[PDB]
Amino acid sequence: MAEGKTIYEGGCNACHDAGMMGAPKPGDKAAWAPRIAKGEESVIKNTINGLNGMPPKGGNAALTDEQLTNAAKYLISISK
Ligand code: HEC
Repeated sequence: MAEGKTIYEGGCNACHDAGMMGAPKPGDKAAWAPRIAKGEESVIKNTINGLNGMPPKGGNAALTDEQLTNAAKYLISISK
């Protein structure tokens, strides 16, 4: 499978598929739209660095910045 989706399915989904803490669900256009509108760069920085209940790197210590980038892009791609 594509890398961003594979990464997503291995733990990010625990919070995101359920919307825990207000995490934006995959495919939830309305949730994602204002997050996308600030630019992909901001979205990627928040994925790497963490934002509120979103842990740095999703709490997956093995991932590269490029892998985190590809998982954030996957979520953006399916939620527009
Ligand atoms: C729960 C413990 C989480 C895990 C595990 C992951 N995410 Fe998450 N994410 C979470 C929350 C609560 C939020 C919203 C934060 C807020 O206060 O607004 C998010 C948000 C994201 C975003 C959007 C960031 C933005 O610029 O608005 C992305 C792209 C995102 N999360 C990606 C992501 C990925 C790729 C993860 C696994 C590697 C992952 N999250 C795990 C909560 C949780």
